[PDB]
Amino acid sequence: MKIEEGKLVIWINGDKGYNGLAEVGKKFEKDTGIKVTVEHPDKLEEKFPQVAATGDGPDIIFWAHDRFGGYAQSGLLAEITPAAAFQDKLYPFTWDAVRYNGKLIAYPIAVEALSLIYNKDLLPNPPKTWEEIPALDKELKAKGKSALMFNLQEPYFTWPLIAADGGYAFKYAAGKYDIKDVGVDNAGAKAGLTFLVDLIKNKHMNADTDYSIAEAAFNKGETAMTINGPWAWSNIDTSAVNYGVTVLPTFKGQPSKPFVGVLSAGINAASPNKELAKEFLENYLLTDEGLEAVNKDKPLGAVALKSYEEELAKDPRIAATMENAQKGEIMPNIPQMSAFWYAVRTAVINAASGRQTVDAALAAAQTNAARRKPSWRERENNRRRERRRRAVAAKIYTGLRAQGDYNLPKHCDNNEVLKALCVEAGWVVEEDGTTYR
Amino acid sequence: MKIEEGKLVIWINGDKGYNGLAEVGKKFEKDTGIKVTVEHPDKLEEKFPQVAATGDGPDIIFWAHDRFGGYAQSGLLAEITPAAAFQDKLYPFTWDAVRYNGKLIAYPIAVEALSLIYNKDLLPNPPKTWEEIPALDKELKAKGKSALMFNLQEPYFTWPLIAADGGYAFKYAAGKYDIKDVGVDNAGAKAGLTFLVDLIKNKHMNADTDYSIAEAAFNKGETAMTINGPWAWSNIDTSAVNYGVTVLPTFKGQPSKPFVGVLSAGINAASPNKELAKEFLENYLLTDEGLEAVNKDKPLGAVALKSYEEELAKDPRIAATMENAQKGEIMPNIPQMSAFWYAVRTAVINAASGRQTVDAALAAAQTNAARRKPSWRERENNRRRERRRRAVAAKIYTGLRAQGDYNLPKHCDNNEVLKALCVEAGWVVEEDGTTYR
DNA sequence: TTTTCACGTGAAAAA
DNA sequence: TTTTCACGTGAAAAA
Ligand SMILES: OC[C@H]1O[C@H](O[C@H]2[C@H](O)[C@@H](O)[C@@H](O)O[C@@H]2CO)[C@H](O)[C@@H](O)[C@@H]1O
Ligand SMILES: OC[C@H]1O[C@H](O[C@H]2[C@H](O)[C@@H](O)[C@@H](O)O[C@@H]2CO)[C@H](O)[C@@H](O)[C@@H]1O
Repeated sequence: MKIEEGKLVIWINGDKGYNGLAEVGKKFEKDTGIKVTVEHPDKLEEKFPQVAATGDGPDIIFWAHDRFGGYAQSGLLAEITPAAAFQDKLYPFTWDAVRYNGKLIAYPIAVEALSLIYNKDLLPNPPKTWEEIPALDKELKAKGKSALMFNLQEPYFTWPLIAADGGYAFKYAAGKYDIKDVGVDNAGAKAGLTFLVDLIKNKHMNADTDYSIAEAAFNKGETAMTINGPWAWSNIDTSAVNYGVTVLPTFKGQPSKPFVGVLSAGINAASPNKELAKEFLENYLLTDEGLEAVNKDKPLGAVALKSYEEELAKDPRIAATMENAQKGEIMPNIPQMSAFWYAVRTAVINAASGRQTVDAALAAAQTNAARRKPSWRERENNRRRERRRRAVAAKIYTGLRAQGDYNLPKHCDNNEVLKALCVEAGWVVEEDGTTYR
Repeated sequence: MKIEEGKLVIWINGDKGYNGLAEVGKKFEKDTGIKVTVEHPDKLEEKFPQVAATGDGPDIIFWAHDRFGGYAQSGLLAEITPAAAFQDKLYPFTWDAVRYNGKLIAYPIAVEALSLIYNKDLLPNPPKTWEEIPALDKELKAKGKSALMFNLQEPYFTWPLIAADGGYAFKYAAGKYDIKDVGVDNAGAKAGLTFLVDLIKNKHMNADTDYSIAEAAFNKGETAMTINGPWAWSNIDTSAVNYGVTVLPTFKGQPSKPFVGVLSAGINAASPNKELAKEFLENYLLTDEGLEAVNKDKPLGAVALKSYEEELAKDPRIAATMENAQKGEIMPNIPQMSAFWYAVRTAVINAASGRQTVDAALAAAQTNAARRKPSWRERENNRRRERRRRAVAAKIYTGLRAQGDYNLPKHCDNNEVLKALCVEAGWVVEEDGTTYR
């Protein structure tokens, strides 16, 4: 798709309140005559950098802030220039999450952290530690239930446990992240991922469990706990499950440390609707009534807007969300973040499946997360060097075939021309290429 | 994932009644003690042949019958051997859909055909012809609505119109499909795809419209018509939309000809639970109560089970589904069907997008849908040949470097060795490789 | 950092 | 059908 003057197209992930967001768009259209279409395509955070590089893609893209630095580094985002008055309405630290190289590159919407979600009827007293989950599962398995099910396909969900005893993504020092100091392969990271793999080995979890499988199992009353974010609460509300939201369990006596995301809205640099997008975000979405419409659809978490967060903070589930968030860390927004996430995703999936040992999976993840992506020009230099290497050899063989008079067959390969050349120069060449004088 | 004794795992597409099917699995568990897990992973029809070739995958896989011949040809499916008593319970033509090389390779469940779905309040008298939809849209756009929106990303939904004037997949003659006689590039197919592209060029449809975008627009009352199958009726019921289901429009005076699918359930050849899977399918799912539970979740269409279809056939929506199905054709189940579908998908997306002309897109689709996939042995033959060709050359250069005593630099490539060889044989080789005596 | 050669599949060609 | 060479990026090496 390409953006067109006079209409707004928004992309947002399918686990968020896109129907509530569309109601906001319908009000924007009611007051200004500008159509707003909300879409939730799959893998939007990978599609956006592919299409926006040439001016395609939506007017506005919603994702957690960790993806946005790479978008800005590629020039895909318009600089966000809210007046000081508007900036004041949002918590300072949410603006920090969307600051890249000194510029604001998105509007912050809401703060997301994972929490432990548990079925109060099956589990009145949720476990305080990861270590006691195996025995809790054994007791539940005898009732035809399980202890815990959560998405093992996305490393976001396993990261709180990997980070608990010391794993980290990029080390922060002297005011900046060191993209070369990755902590996915230290003792704490191994201890965390070993405990998860051990859960699978002992049949307390299944390696293939994904988002929809864990959500169905919890919301149908088949497992006593899951790990998820606020967006998941509305589907649990509609289910028959009486659930609670609480702090994640400790591991080796230390808090689980979820990576905290700030859902943010960036404006496509290629949009011809930049001013309409700013009006929609600042004056319709980032208002009490705006965030309420989206929040009523799927909870946003702790919104960046101070006036409405004063209402949402009253909610015990938000209090638990932010207890977990305080124990975690805000994600970096640096371009290297996507390479870090791909590396850890591969490591978790390969260790859970048994395709790699924990040490092997994390050793590769450390190397992959730190690997510098070759620039376009570096790839092009390499492409041209081999093109030229082939073109020089091809010219040599062309001239040998045309002037050699080598008594060759009608059809033969260049190895046979090379052989005839060798013998002409006084060499002997065996069938397998063994060559001597 | 791997199958394991005493447990049943089922894969079904996410637009079907998987919650209702899980209800049948829960009754199975109560009666026999066998746990049943229903999953709806993405792209399951592509994942299944990838994992089943090695013994992985689910116990049971649900898909339209057109995919199953390819699975059978690869040895992925157990032969289905129901007693005559049970075969008698399903319509003979549904069994024909799951017979491949003389053997039954799945249980038929239900017959699917696309119909025209229309908003009664927006459009009390739906159009009878494709040709009048442009002017209908113009009139509707003045009121802020649109005429028609349907999934343009999957060629299933566009095929009815492509086939209307004479497009076809594989020609049927003398009792067999001719895998080399593909009809995606004749005048009838060109005419139908041109009309569709013309719809986009005149702004009556959007090239990027997919399943969820079209579903949302119809169910929110923004478009007067959509094209979809029975599984979609349940979300329309829940909406505020008053809808009818009717015959697809004609094109150039001829009926739209949907490809008719038979939702079918195959048993993984690697499953250690083949007998339990037979019992689940024959005695729990393919009963009045089992199909009812699934149907109440998302309508199945015209079920293969005679006793329950006598009840369903009385729904005017099913009568319209079967009026469309009579005008269409049952899909082949031959292994080539997947190559046909990929080819047409690429043609529709490329023409709708403007990257290719309709003629250019359908020309490639014809060759693509007829292309014979090279065998494993053929690929390995080619791989080894190049391995061998490189090894011969490398041995030659190893011998020249070791015994040539050419005045070579410390580090140089094999082109520089070739050059020295040429000069020794009496040749002159310029920098770009131009070679002569 | 740049440089060499491996790698297996596609496009072109001859039959 | 088989055959040749192009193609660009990865593994290894030298610095
Ligand atoms: O799993 C890697 C993934 O983690 C985060 O994505 C979260 C997202 O922040 C949440 O809004 C929610 O949708 O769940 C996602 C995980 O499935 C990162 O934001 C993302 O970049 C990263 O790939
Ligand atoms: O679009 C190509 C696709 O068409 C059919 O898939 C249908 C399926 O039969 C229906 O049950 C429903 O789910 O919609 C699908 C289209 O998205 C073929 O059965 C399938 O093999 C083919 O790829």
